[PDB]
Parts: sequence; C-alpha cells; structure tokens
Amino acid sequence: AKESLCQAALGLILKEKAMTDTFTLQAHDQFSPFSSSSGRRLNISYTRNMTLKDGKNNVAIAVTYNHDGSYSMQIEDKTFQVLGNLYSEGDCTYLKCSVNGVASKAKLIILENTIYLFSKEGSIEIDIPVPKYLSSVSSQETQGGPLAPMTGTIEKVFVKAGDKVKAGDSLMVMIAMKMEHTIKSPKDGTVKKVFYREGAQANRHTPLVEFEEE
Amino acid sequence: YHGDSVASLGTQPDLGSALYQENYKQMKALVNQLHERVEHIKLGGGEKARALHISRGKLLPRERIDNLIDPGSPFLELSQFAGYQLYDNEEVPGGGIITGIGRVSGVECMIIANDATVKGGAYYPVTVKKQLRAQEIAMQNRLPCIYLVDSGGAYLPRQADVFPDRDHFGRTFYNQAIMSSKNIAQIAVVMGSCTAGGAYVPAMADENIIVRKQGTIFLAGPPLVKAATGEEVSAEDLGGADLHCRKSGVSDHWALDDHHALHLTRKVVRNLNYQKKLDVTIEPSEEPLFPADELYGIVGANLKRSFDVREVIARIVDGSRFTEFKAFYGDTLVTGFARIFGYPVGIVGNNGVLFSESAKKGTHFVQLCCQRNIPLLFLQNITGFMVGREYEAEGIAKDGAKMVAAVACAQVPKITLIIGGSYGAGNYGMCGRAYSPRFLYIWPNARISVMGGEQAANVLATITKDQRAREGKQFSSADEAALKEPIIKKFEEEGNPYYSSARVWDDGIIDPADTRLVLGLSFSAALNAPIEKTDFGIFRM
Amino acid sequence: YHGDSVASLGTQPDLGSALYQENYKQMKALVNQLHERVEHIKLGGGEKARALHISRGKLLPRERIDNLIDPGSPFLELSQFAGYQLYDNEEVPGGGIITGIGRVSGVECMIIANDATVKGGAYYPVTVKKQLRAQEIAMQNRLPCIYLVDSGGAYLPRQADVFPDRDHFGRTFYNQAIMSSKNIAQIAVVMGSCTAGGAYVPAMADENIIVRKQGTIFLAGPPLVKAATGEEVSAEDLGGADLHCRKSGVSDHWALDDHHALHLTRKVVRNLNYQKKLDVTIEPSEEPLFPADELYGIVGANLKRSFDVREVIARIVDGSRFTEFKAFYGDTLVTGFARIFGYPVGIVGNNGVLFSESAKKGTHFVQLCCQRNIPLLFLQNITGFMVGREYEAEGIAKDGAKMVAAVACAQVPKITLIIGGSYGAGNYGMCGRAYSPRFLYIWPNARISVMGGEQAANVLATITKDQRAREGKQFSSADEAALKEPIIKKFEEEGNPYYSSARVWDDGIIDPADTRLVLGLSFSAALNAPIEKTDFGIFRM
Amino acid sequence: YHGDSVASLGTQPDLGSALYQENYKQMKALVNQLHERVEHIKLGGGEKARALHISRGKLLPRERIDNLIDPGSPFLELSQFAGYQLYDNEEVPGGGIITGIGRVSGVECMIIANDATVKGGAYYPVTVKKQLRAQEIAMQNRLPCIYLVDSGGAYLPRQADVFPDRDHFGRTFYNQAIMSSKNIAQIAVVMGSCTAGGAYVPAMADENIIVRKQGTIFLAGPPLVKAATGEEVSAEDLGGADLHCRKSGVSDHWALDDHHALHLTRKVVRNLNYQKKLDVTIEPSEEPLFPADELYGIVGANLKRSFDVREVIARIVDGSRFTEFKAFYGDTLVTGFARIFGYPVGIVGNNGVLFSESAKKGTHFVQLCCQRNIPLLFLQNITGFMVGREYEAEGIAKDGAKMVAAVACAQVPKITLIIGGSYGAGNYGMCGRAYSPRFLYIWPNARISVMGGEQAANVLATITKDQRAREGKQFSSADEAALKEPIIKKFEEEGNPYYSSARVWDDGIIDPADTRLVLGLSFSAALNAPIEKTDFGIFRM
Ligand SMILES: CC(=O)SCCNC(=O)CCNC(=O)[C@H](O)C(C)(C)COP(=O)(O)OP(=O)(O)OC[C@H]1O[C@@H](n2cnc3c(N)ncnc32)[C@H](O)[C@@H]1OP(=O)(O)O
Ligand SMILES: CC(=O)SCCNC(=O)CCNC(=O)[C@H](O)C(C)(C)COP(=O)(O)OP(=O)(O)OC[C@H]1O[C@@H](n2cnc3c(N)ncnc32)[C@H](O)[C@@H]1OP(=O)(O)O
Ligand SMILES: CC(=O)SCCNC(=O)CCNC(=O)[C@H](O)C(C)(C)COP(=O)(O)OP(=O)(O)OC[C@H]1O[C@@H](n2cnc3c(N)ncnc32)[C@H](O)[C@@H]1OP(=O)(O)O
Ligand SMILES: O=CCCCC[C@@H]1SC[C@@H]2NC(=O)N[C@@H]21
Ligand SMILES: O=CCCCC[C@@H]1SC[C@@H]2NC(=O)N[C@@H]21
Repeated sequence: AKESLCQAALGLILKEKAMTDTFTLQAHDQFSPFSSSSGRRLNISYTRNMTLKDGKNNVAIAVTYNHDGSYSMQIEDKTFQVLGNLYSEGDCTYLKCSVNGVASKAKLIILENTIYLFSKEGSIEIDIPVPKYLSSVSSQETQGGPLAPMTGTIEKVFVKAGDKVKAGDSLMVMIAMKMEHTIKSPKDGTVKKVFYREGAQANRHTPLVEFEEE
Repeated sequence: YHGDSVASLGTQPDLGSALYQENYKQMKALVNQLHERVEHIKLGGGEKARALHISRGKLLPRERIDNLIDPGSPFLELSQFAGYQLYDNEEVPGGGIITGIGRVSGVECMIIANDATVKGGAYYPVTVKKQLRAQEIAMQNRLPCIYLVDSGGAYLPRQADVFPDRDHFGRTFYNQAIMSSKNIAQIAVVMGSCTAGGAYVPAMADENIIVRKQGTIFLAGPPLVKAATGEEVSAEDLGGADLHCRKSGVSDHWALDDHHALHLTRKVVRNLNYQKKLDVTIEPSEEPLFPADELYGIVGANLKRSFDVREVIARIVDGSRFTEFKAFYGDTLVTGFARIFGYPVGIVGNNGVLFSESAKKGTHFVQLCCQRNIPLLFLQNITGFMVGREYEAEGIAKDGAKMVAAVACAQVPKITLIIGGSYGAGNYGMCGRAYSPRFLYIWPNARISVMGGEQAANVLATITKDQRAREGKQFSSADEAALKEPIIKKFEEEGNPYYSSARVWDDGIIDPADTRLVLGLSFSAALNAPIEKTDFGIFRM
Repeated sequence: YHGDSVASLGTQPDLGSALYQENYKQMKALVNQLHERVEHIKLGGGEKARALHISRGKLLPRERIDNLIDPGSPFLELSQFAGYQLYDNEEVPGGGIITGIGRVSGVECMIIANDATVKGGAYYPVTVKKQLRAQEIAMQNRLPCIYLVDSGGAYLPRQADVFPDRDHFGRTFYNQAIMSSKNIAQIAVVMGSCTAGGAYVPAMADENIIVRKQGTIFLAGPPLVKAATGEEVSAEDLGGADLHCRKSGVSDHWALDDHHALHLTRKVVRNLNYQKKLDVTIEPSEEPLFPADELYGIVGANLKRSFDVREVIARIVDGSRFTEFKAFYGDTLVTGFARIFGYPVGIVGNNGVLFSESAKKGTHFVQLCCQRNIPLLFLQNITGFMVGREYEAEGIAKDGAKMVAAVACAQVPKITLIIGGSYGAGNYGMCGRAYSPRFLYIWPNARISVMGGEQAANVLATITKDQRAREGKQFSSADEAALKEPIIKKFEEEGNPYYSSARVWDDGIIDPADTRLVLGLSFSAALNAPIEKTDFGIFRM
Repeated sequence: YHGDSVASLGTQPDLGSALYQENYKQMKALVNQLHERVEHIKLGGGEKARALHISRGKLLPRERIDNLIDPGSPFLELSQFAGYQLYDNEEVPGGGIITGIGRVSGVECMIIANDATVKGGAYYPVTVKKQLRAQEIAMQNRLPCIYLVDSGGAYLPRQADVFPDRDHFGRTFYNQAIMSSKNIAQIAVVMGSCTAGGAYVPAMADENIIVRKQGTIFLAGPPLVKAATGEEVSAEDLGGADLHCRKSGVSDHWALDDHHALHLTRKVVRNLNYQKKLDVTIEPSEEPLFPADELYGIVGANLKRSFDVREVIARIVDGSRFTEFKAFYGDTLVTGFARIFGYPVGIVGNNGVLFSESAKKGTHFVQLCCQRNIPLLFLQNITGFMVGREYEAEGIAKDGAKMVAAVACAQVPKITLIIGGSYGAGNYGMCGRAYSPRFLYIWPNARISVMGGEQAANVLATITKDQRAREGKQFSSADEAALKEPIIKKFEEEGNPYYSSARVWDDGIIDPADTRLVLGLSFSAALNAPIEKTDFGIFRM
C-alpha cells in the first residue's frame, strides 16, 4: 500500500540513475561530480515531488534527497525512511529496499507507462503519468478553429450545417489558381454550422466551419 | 608505471583537547546561523506573492529549475546572499533572481531565471550586477546559457544606477551579442509579461519559447503605450505566444503549459550538437583519508590562533597525497601539486606574514604550472603583510610586484578561496577578486578589508597628532579612545562575510564541510574552455 | 581620376530670424557658464596647497604637462568635470588627477598625473574610475602610457568603494601587466612620496625615473611602519632616488630636478623605437564651407524644436561634401559617407522617432562600413523611441535588435556624440556608453536619462491607480500633481550634463564650436590600433 | 541524459481509399518501367562485344567492379541513364563508362572504369561530362580515386565537343594534378590498349598496374604512328607490361591476369595509410516507424494533388522523430532537425507557393545550421513561385535573394532531392544543381523546367498579340491553339526525368523505396571532408 507506492517511486530514481550512469560511460569525462545522482544543492536540501497513478486515485509523493543518501518520502502525513538498490539475478533485475526498517526483495519490470512489483506474497500495479502535451490532446488545442491556408473557390462542402463529424473526413475541397487542396475537420465535435457556402472564397488564416466545444 | 607509494599529509587532531571543543562549538554556531538565513531567503517574496503566482498557473522558479535540469543532478547556486540587508528597508531575497550552473541533456549550461514573486521582477542595481557576473562566468568558461524571463523592467526610483553607465543595464545585450558571435549558444524562455527589459532578450537570443497565455513579448507595456502615445491596448495584442508566432515570428516555438516549455528546452539542448573534450591527463580519484568536519575544530572562529595549511590540504585532495615544492625555503608559504577528482591542481597557501623569499618561490611555482598547463587554487589567510625597513631596503615591494605580474599574466583557470582573514595588498598578490579568478568563495569566519581596524585607528591618530601639533593644538591625550572606537566598529562592520556577500565581491559563502565537492564541480565546468598560451610581461629582476 | 564635382550640404540660416537670435543667446549662456566653471576647476586645490607645493620646489602638475609634451602641440584633457559636486561637502577639482592624450617625441601617448595639491593625492572612488577609464582607452587604441605619481594612497574613510571589488583599485596593476605583456610600453616618473599606491607602480612599470630628494619609493609609509611593526624610520631610507638607485635598483634613472626628469622622459620615448603606420586611404583635407558658430542659432537650448542633421554635417565634414545613402527610405534616420581631416567616415544620425524601416537601413549601412573598414560616427538626438501596437505587431522590437546586434559585433573604431536629448533603449541602439565606443561626448544642452520625467510620472500614476483600485482605495484625483512633481524634478536633476559628467559616463562636455577639431584628434589616435576582422552573430530575420 | 520521449511524425494512410489505390498503381507502373530499362542498359554493348571481350581473356567491367570492392558491400552507381536516347542513332549504354563509389580495404574510394565493349571505349562528349562530374565529387568529398582504363581515344567525328573547351577533355588531367597535389591519392590500372587518352593517365597517376599482355601504354597508336611519321610498329613495342616495366618505368607493378591486378590494387589501398575521423556527435540509429512503400500511395504520379511533407519525413528519418522549427509562421515551408543513421541533419521542404515569410524563416534556419555544423537536406516540390503585385511591392524578390545568398555562402555539405515538380527561380532558391550540392536525385515522377508549358504558351501569346497589334494585324483568335500546342509539347518533352538524366544535370533517378538507404550512404561519404568555416556576404535587409 503506502509502502508499496514508496517502493515504486524509489525504482524510478534507480532506473533513472542507472540510465544517467550509462550516458556518462560513453562520454569523454566519466569522473565529474555532475554525473553523480546525488541531486545536491548548495546549502539547501533538494526536494522533488511526484505524482503516481494508483488504480483510481492519484497520489503525490514528496522525495527529499537526503544528505547521506537515505531517501525520504511522505504521503498523507505519513513519512517513510527508504534505502534501496538494484541488483539483477540472471537477466531480470530485483529491487531490494528497506522501508522504515522493513526490507524485502521484488522484481522490478518497468514498462513505458506502468510499474510492476513482483513478489511472493503478491504484485502491485502503479501507473506513471503521461504529460498532456505529449498526449497529442494539446496538439488539437493549438488551433482554436480551422483556417484556410490560401484564398480559393470552394467547389463543394462535404458537411452540412448540422452533420455528424468523423475523424479524417474532409470539410470541403478548395481549388485555387493551379492548386487544389482538401480541408479536413479540425475536431470530431459536431459542426455548429458551416461558415462558407458553395462557391465562396476565404482568405489566408480564415475560419471555414464552426465546431461545438469538445 | 604508477606503483610507487607516496607519503600522505595530515594527522589525527586531539579531540579531547579543550581547544578542539571550543573551535568546534564556534564553527557549529556560524554554520547553523547561515543555514537558518538561507532557509528564510529561499522562501522568496513571501506567502502572498506565492499564492498569486500559483493562481496564475505558473510554476514557482525553484520548481522550474528542478524540472529543467537533468533530474538527480547537482546544481550550484551562486551568491544567494545578494541584497542581504543591502537596501534601507526593502526586502529583496536572492536579489530577485536565481542564477546557477547545471547539467542539462548531458551538457553543462548556466541557468538565469527571474523571480516575479520578489518585487514584480524589477531590476534592482544588485540584480543587474549579479546577472552580469553570471554572464561573464559563462563566457570565460564557454558555456551555453538559458534565460527564464518573468521580469517587468528596471526599478524606476533608481534609474541612475541602472540605465546609463558602461557596466550598467544594457551591457547584458552586448554580452549576448558577443556570445552568439563566437558560437556560444543562447536560449530564451518566456513565462511572464515583459516591458522593454525582457522584450529585447527573446529578440536578442537565437532560440525562443513562449507560453501560450502567461507569455507576452512586447517592447512597451500597456501603461507605457497609453502614457506615451495616448493609445491603450492589452499586452497580449502586443505580446502573446500565438499572436507573435503566427505573424511576428519572434517566437520560434509555441508551448502550452510551463512543463511543455521545459520539455521543449531539453529537446533543443540535445539538438545543439556540442561535444566536450578535455586536454589534461586524468586519473582515478579516491576520497581523502580524513573526515572533513574535523576542520571545524582545526580552524575555529578566532583569527588570532593559527592552523597549518597542510591539515586542510589533507582534508581536501584525493587520497591526501601531496608533493611539497621547495618546502624548507620560504616556509611561510606553501606550494605543491595534487589531484582532485582526477584532475591535476597546483595548491598555493599562506601560513604567515609574507617575506621576499616566499614571493620568489611563488613566482617560480606559477611559471612551472603555467608551462605545464595545470590549474591553480589559492588558499589565502593573510593575517599580515610585508612591512619593515630592512624588507623595503631589499625591495620586498619589488618581490611583491613579481607575485602580481606572474598571477596577472597567467592564463590557466584559477580558483580562490578565502579560508582566513584577508587584508592588505596581499589580496592583490594572491589572486584577488580584481585579478579575474574564475571563482571565489569565503568561509563563514573570514573577514576581508584593506586594513585591520586597529591599524587604521593608530595611523589616523598619528597623522592627526602630527598635523595638529603643526597647528599648535596637538591631538590631545583625550579623544584617543573616542577617535579609535568608531574606526574599529566601522571596519568590523565592513569586514563581515555577509556584508561582502551582500554585494557581489564574492561568488558565495560555503561551509567548510562542503568545500571539496564544490571545488570539483567548479573545475569540471572550467575545463570546458580550452587552455591557451600564457605570455608574461617584463620580469623586473 | 577625381575630377567630378560633388553637391555640398547645408544652407545659410536666416540670421535676422528671431528664432536664430533666441537660440544664439541660449547657447552663449551655456557656453559662458561652462567656461567659468572650468577656470575654477583648473585653479586646483587652492592657493595654500599651491604655495606649499611650490615651497617644496616641485612644479605644479599643469606646468609639468606643458613641459613634457612636444611644445606647440594640442593636448586633449578628458572628463575635467569629474567629481563636480559629486560628494557631500568635499571639493575635489578634476577628481584629484589629470589625464589626457598628447604627442611626445612624435609619438602619441597617454599622460596620467596625480595632483598632490588636491587632498594630498588620495584616491577617491571617482579618481580610480577616471584612471581606469584612461587606461582602457590607451589599450584599445594601443598607445604608450606615462605616469606621474605624487600620490599618498587610498582614501581611508571610503575603503569599501576602493579596495575590494573587481573593477576597484588594484585592477590598475592588472591592466599594467597586460599592457606590458603585449608590447605596449609603460613609463613611470616619480616626483613625490608614495605609500603602497605609488609604490607598486614603479616596480610594475618597465622604466623608472625618480627625483633626487622629493622622490621616495616605499611600500609602507613611516606612520604605517611605526603603527604596524612598532618601528619608525623616515621614508627616504625606504625610498630616495639615490638610496633606491645604488642598491635596490627599483629606479632605472636618477634625476636631479623636475625639469631633468621631463627631459630624460623625452629621451626614453625617442629610444622606444616605434613607428606608426596607417591602413586606410587618405586624401587632402579642406575646411567646411560654413562657419561653425552658426550651430548655436541652429540648435538652441530647447529640446522641443527640431533641427535637421544635414546642417550640422555641413558644419563638420571636409568641404561640406556628403553622399547620402538610401535617402528617401527611412527618412527619420540619416546615413552616408564623408571625409574628415583626410580620413573616411560613416555618419549615422537621428532626425526623429525611430521606425522599423530606419532600423533596417541602419543595419545595412553598418554591414557595408564594416566590410570596407570605415570608421563610424554617431549623432544621436533620440527625442522618442519606437512604441506602438502596430509597430510591435510587425516586430519593431525585432528590428531594434538588429540595430543592437550590428552595432555590438562591429570591430571598426566607433565614436559617439550626444548632440541632443537621449532617452529610452535607443541609447543602446545608437552605440551607447555600454557598447564600448572608443569615445563619447555631450554638448552642453543634451539631457540623458532612461525616460522623460513626464512619462515616468504618468506610468507610476497608472500603476498605483490600478493596484490601489484593486485595493479598494484607488489613486485619488488629489495627490496626482503631488506625486508627479517629485518625479519630474528628480529626472531633471539626473539628466543634467554636469550630473552625468560628474561621474565618468561620458568622456567630456565640449562646446559645439570646438567639435570638428576634437573629432580629428580622436580619429588620429584611434588609427594607431590596426583594424581587424568583424564577425557577426546570428541575424534574426 | 536522454530519457525524454519525443513526439513522432506521420500517421497511417487509409489503404481502402480509392485515391491510395490509384496512386499506388501509377507509382508501380513508373518503377517497373525504370527497372526494365536499367536491365537493358546493364547488358552493355551487346552480345557480340561481350563475346569478343571474353575471347581476349579480359573480365567484363561489371565483373571487375564486383571483384575489386570489399565483397559483401554496397556500391552506388551514378547517372546510369547517361546517353539515354541522347544521340540521333547511336546506342551508348551507360555513356560507355561505369562510375561509382565503394568501400575498398575499409576505405571509401571512387571507381571509374571504361567499357571497351561499348564503341571501343571512345569518349563521347557525354562520357567526358560524366567522368568529370565523378572527379569533382571525389575532390569535394576528399576521396581516393581509381581508374580502370580500357579506352581508345576521343570520338573523332565530334572533336569540337571534346578537345578544345575549358570544361572539355583534358581538364581530367588538370583535376588529377590538383588531386595529387593536396594528398588525395590516385591509382591507375591498365587492362587494354590506350592511344593518347589512357596514355597520360598512368603517367599522370602516382601508382600504376598493367596486365602482362592485354595492357599496352603508348602515347600514339600504331595507325597514328604509321599515318603521321610514316613508320609502323605494334602497340606492344610502344606499350606492353613487361616492355614498359623493365626499361620505361611507367608501370610500377606487373600483373599477369585480371584477378592479379585487382588483388594488387587491394594491397596498395591497404598500404595507403589513411584513417577516417568524424567531427560530429553520433547516436544509435533505429528504423523509421512506418513502411517506406506507402509513399507510392501518398505521392502518386500526378503533380496536381498535394501531399504533406511530414508524411515523407516520417518515412525517412530515424525513429520518425522530428522537431519542427517555427512551425506556425511560414507554414508553406517546413524546417527542422532530425537524425539519419546516427547523423544529425537539417530538413528543408516545400508544401506550396513560397511567400516572403517562408523565405525569412529559411534564411534564419540556414544560419543556425551553418553555425552548429549540421548537414542540410532539401526536398523541393515547387509547384509555383512568388509572383504578385503586393508581393513585389514588399520586395518578395528581395527575400528570395536572402534565400539565394544564405544557400550559396553555406559551407556544410548539402544534398538535394527533387521529390516533386520543380519550376521557376525556386530551383535556384532551394539549392539547385548550379549551387553545387554534393549530390542531387530525382524521383521517377518529377518534372523540371524553367516554367510550366501553359505559362510560356500564354506569355508568348500575349507578347505576339501586343506586338502584332502594334503591327496592325494582331494575334488573331485563330492560331491560338495552333501556337499553344507546340510549346506545351516541347516543355513536356524537356521536363521528363529521363530527358534530364540523359544529360548529367542529375546524379541519378531513384525509386522512393530505396530513398533512405541512399541518403545514408551519401552522407557517410560526405563526412570524409572536414567541415570548414562558413562566411556570409552582405545580408541586404
Ligand atoms: C525598461 C523600463 O524602464 S520601461 C518599464 C515600464 N513598464 C513596467 O515595467 C510596468 C510595470 N510592470 C508591472 O507592473 C509588472 O512587472 C508586470 C505587469 C510585468 C508583472 O509583474 P507582477 O509580478 O504582476 O507584479 P505586479 O504587477 O503585481 O506589481 C508590480 C511590482 O513590480 C515592481 N516593478 C516591476 N517593474 C517595474 C518598473 N519597470 N518600474 C518600477 N517598478 C517595477 C513595482 O515596484 C511593483 O511593486 P509591488 O510588488 O510592491 O507592487
Ligand atoms: C594603500 C593604503 O591604504 S596605505 C595608505 C596609507 N598611507 C598614507 O598615505 C598615509 C597618509 N600620508 C600622507 O600624509 C600623505 O599622503 C603623504 C605624506 C604621502 C604626502 O601627502 P602630502 O601631499 O604631503 O599631504 P600632507 O601630508 O600635507 O597632508 C595629508 C593630506 O592628504 C590626505 N591623504 C593623503 N593620503 C591619504 C590616505 N591614504 N588616506 C586618507 N587621507 C589621505 C589627508 O587627508 C590630508 O588631507 P588634507 O589635504 O586635508 O591635509
Ligand atoms: C586521342 C586520339 O584522337 S587517338 C584516337 C585513335 N586511336 C584509337 O582509338 C584506335 C582505335 N581504338 C583502339 O583500337 C583501342 O586501342 C582499343 C583497343 C581500346 C579498342 O579496341 P577495339 O574494340 O579492338 O577497337 P575497334 O576499332 O574495334 O573499336 C570498336 C568500335 O569503336 C570505335 N572507336 C574506338 N576508338 C575510337 C576513337 N578513338 N575514335 C573513333 N572511334 C573509335 C570504332 O569506330 C569501332 O567501330 P564500331 O564500334 O562501329 O565497330
Ligand atoms: O598591534 C596591532 C597592529 C597590527 C599589526 C599588523 C601586522 S604588522 C606587520 C604586518 N603587516 C600588516 O599589514 N599587518 C601585519
Ligand atoms: O504628452 C506628452 C507625452 C510625451 C510623448 C512622447 C512621445 S509619444 C511617442 C514617442 N515615444 C516616446 O517614448 N516618446 C515619444
């Protein structure tokens, strides 16, 4: 439970430290203190706060990079004193860590977006967040409404004033002066109305079809 | 072949000795006091400004820096005590700006971020000084730099100290142009509105990123436009990430939230296509043989007692291995070769009042290190200087000049640390701030000033005594203590480590325990700049 | 072939016009006031100090400079108004130091002389700033420098502003070492006692001359030695021309009277074995076609009225010959080529509020001149700057950045003159003090500040109005004039030419009549430094 | 640290869409046609010449190249379609010469071999052009070159096009001398008789190998000697491997059969003592996330329909990872950074008719890449150009000039691919053949010409209409189609990919599927030449 969340949060750092270590090895200078994963600031104790998905509930973990190498994390006014390491049996790596004086070993398989803790007594499932900008939802939020790149005669519109909108469907075909280009629906929401009728022309960066808010 | 064993420096201080106990207690008191103050500074502008900055959806500057750097990596903040009680009644934590050096995408780079919480990100005179110091450090070390602009503009009530002078505001742009000229990269990231201070910066930089809503790039603010041209319009119409991106082209990238801007910045740094290469022999590094905290009991908080330098050197260098150079001659000064974090260094330190012989030894050592391309580190505790009729007859001043010339003409990177009291022209001799050391730090105990207070009080007493005697009413027996007291008090106030660190005479105040770590970081960054030929002026015999 | 006739600039101003009369009267008033003040400064420390300095047999510093230079030659003093009312109650004529450029033995060289009459030759903070400015000028222009030391030491009551900081005292020695490193000559002449300030200077210089009696070279003064080491001895035993010459060897030559030292200095300069060579095409020079004094009636003493630049250019360049470049486009700014005293120059001047087109024209012109190795001269009268919603939409700030980048990256010598009011970021744009121009001068009428007082008063009124409205008690109708008045007054005080010239933001205040002559001298000196390649950073489209 | 995930380009095209089916069918037809033609070319001169060449014991040129290169390695033939129907009735497969780049003994080197089967190895004008193009490629890339001479001499019936002119025959020797001058190696191998064309080549090269019987080195052939000097003697007495080896010394080595010569060549290449070094950061490479053949359905064989470039980029770069630069501004053009086979590249591509903003964006991008030493790749589909009264008012031509200047002054390696129709001055803008790109390829669909046929027909109609109206008999309504038809037909013929590839305007015609592989090979070879400084001319604002 609460300890299990801490165990996974430790695993992210250890994997990140090791991958931080690997790039150091190929580098010219593998001796600088910068390569150290200490995360130490001058006169201040560095703290980073996490968020991990736990089934239905998201939980915020505050990791303070302690001065000695011990690892301090706190979730709902319960603190946990954690120290751990990564060692591999065969080809699979085990996570050995002690939380508040209790230590155990568990397989640590790390996917792209999920955290795996494997143990004799049971298994634990933790999910890493996905940034919204990386989720491509931000990509559709870049443009508020459709814009016509160039002025041209609209041959015909595939969508009526009120019509269902499918992904990939073309709003209309607009051909102009040695160029035909096909305008798509920016968003899957049902059209509020179509701005331009057949045969009309819209300038560069001009609205073409109104869409309901998603 | 490297099988020969080497003698190691340092011994075991007698813990039971009452002197060690006393020195330890003093050093703890100083370190504790420093820690509490640094906490209070890091809180920033105060709870209310933090609440408002959060309310706008922005991320607090400390959070931004933590996300930006390669996670799980050290970061070296500089001059945190800037503006400490410097002004009459205005609280300016950290000089309203956070500057430092960090490793991003595997490449060291300097981060400079405004703190809009503190006084709306106005540029106080100290703020400009701090920022310019950071930029010059980056250029000498040849490091890419990144700006996180959330500033409004220059502080109006003090315009004389900001706008006009050569080293004043605006020199920032000149440095930016020079940096971009010689391939040193520049990156600007915009999170807040800017009025003519953070307006040229994105235009001045090669790359540009601006957040969708909270970012607005505009040369003149809405109140400035309304007051000047008689026309009012919101800064978004002049700024805005989308508005500038579609048409103006000032913004090379268009980010949605603060996190997105940070992530894009990492991508750009990776694409920058730079590779670091070294030009010095490197060896495996091992920890010093003795605990560092013992330095407290060794040093204490009294300038009167003396501590041998070799104890400190043993506490610092790798494996506590050292090779003294010309040990018996000029014993008041110590020089030698050592290795720190696998890098060769030349250590120069002070034990007592300088003499002519010590100056000659230092000059010879400097020539050797410059010839062999070895970095230099200085540990100055100048309790007294070279003064005496016999000394000046043989030109001890001339030998001091030899120190000055050798230090000034040197081209290898130099780092200086003020372990003990610094006074007199020796500050000039042992690579003072004026002599452009790449860095400079002071322990919490050190006091720096031109002269000890007692000396100046005596000198002023004598000159007034002589002239007033010529005036017929000599400096009487009375008023002697009355005249002496203010001089002693004033020199004590000006010599305080916090007082100097309030200005930018030093890069930071560090406890002795962290010393070793800091040095390694500094030297690593300094190695980015390729070493060059060292040319010496006339060596006056 | 050079037979083509060229159109000439300028016309005949209507003398009978009442405006010309009014402008003439104003300009006379300013020039007269300046002349009287300069007289009072040149008197020096006062009659009593002059009487004592004569009593010792020394020659007053002005006399020394007159004897030293090649007789019947012009001499160009700099920043005479240093320390003008700068301190609270201490009269410091000329900053207690006289610096300038002159021709000695046929070679230009910079002369720096202490003024022991003024406050015993103590180094006030302004004194250090003035001296360092002179040294940097000499190094950029690559000129030999000569010191005439009669100084005691740093001003004790202000030690924070003198000793510690990077650009503070002691940097002098660093510059001296660098100069001697790259073959730029150094000469030191000693006429008075020196205590650790003028003690390293002779040791730091390659050549040395000291007068027999009045000269004493000693690192520590008799009171300093007595107070520090508990031992008292006269400075002659530590100093002395004979004492140092026979045994110490600090003095390379031994002179009897002041005249003898000057004569020996001439001999050394001749033996220096340097020859000046030019790398620019030269032509015969002729006087401008119009009298210079007409500028008074043209310009006046009001910033509101406007005068066309071409009138001034006709009053300056040789033969009043000019070739405007891209005249019709970007008319608010003027660029072109001309010749002054047989040297080619590129003139850039302001007529009105800058716009985007003017910035583009200036950038193109700068590239041309840099490519062809032509010096540049700037005449800035920035009554207003580029502010407007439409202007910022098309990135007028971006075009301003193009100005900044081109100016900063340029390597040809640059000279700037502030003919009219300077405000805003345009100061940065048109080669301000921060952008390292080789020289900078201001006419007696010009006012410089970041912003006009009225603008700042309006802006402060609006921001207080908005925030206090958010506070529930808005900036009332009352207090509007009460708040505005102090801002206007303060900006007027800080914009005064004497106020800026009290500090070293400018190299001097010159009447318009002398303008032409000064420029020629400056350019001639600037030609000593060989021209170099100009490299430009990224040109943001 | 390289743990940040990056967005990937490209999507999944709808296979079921009838448009995809149609485009796929067209692209297959073109690729099949190309393949059949290339087969027929590779057969060479014909069965009878092959029978005779075998009868002499020689190995056919294709066999020779296969044996020579390091076995199991790719080989990149160039301009295979040279001379495709170029002459009136003479079949000249491959221009009677085979040229390419290959890896021999671990070192890249250019192989140039005659084809004695085709027309006795006579040099047609196209043959000289092809060979010279190969040599210039080798010199720019700084690669060793190897010749396999089996040529007779210049084609007599066309002597004007071969002998006299500057770029004509004989320039080969000049390039050879320059190559050997700057340490670029030269190797010549002789398998057949040579008459003054392959006679200087062995003498011109540093190393020489000649087969025992079939090889004869002689400046004048037996018929030439008999006709000129009236004396007849077999070429063996003038040539011969043994005869030249024992006495003349022209042959540095003496081989028995063809295989022996090849083996000796490998030995010499190994002894050449050269090592390749890179100067760019390298990373592991991974395949693109999408199949390449989809490009067919994406592109089709009609110039009218438009395809987004990013689809193609996703099909090419490593991992389909891309970072667009200034995406929203100047959307008609695409720029960004990517990595191909572990090498950094800067991609520039066209989506539509250029405008002023796109030109500015391209100029800024070019400056960045040149500053950071990043190779550049161009994907031009210029359906239309920048023409319009409003466009020319704001100097859209001037912005086009900015494109031209930036591209021309660039020094980093540049590669260009003509994915779509190329017309107008944009060819000059996007690194056309004239602008010396290191390589250039065209897809089977692309059409290149100065203008579309319809445009020229309309323009000619108007000019004839205007002038004939001035002549009183205007261009009538009749003859309009009669005049238009020939222009359209002629422009279609001249725009065909085979037509251009018949000449040497392009380095080869490649199907889209192989695209990625070819690029990697090219860039690897281009990295042999060390990168240099890039200097830019005047940037007209
Ligand atoms: C370069 C020039 O001289 S022209 C500059 C003139 N334009 C301005 O800067 C207008 C002032 N700008 C601002 O108000 C803010 O800086 C903003 C709008 C950019 C955002 O700052 P915020 O973090 O929201 O601060 P906020 O607007 O709440 O308050 C402004 C504070 O910053 C200070 N400040 C910021 N810029 C300036 C400035 N140029 N001059 C004077 N004070 C300033 C004010 O003293 C004020 O102090 P407070 O914290 O006691 O209120
Ligand atoms: C670098 C250092 O910090 S060490 C400086 C300490 N050494 C000194 O200079 C002590 C002062 N020495 C002196 O008295 C003079 O400088 C001398 C003897 C060298 C020559 O000075 P003179 O031109 O003869 O002036 P005189 O000795 O008559 O009077 C000294 C005057 O100079 C001023 N002065 C000179 N040097 C200094 C100094 N270093 N600090 C403070 N005041 C000084 C005194 O305030 C006094 O002021 P006054 O002009 O109002 O009388
Ligand atoms: C530089 C000068 O002008 S000197 C040119 C004159 N010298 C020659 O080239 C002699 C002819 N070529 C040779 O014999 C060469 O030495 C060889 C051995 C490489 C060619 O070997 P072969 O194939 O036996 O020569 P052959 O004469 O049969 O060549 C075959 C064909 O190539 C043609 N040909 C070859 N070289 C040339 C040439 N230099 N000029 C014109 N035609 C040529 C011949 O007309 C012949 O006609 P065909 O192709 O219609 O049958
Ligand atoms: O009695 C207290 C006076 C301080 C003496 C300082 C000593 S004396 C010699 C040496 N030189 C200095 O500048 N300081 C020390
Ligand atoms: O009414 C007085 C206000 C002063 C206006 C100053 C003008 S407005 C446009 C231009 N930009 C400036 O900064 N100043 C001038």
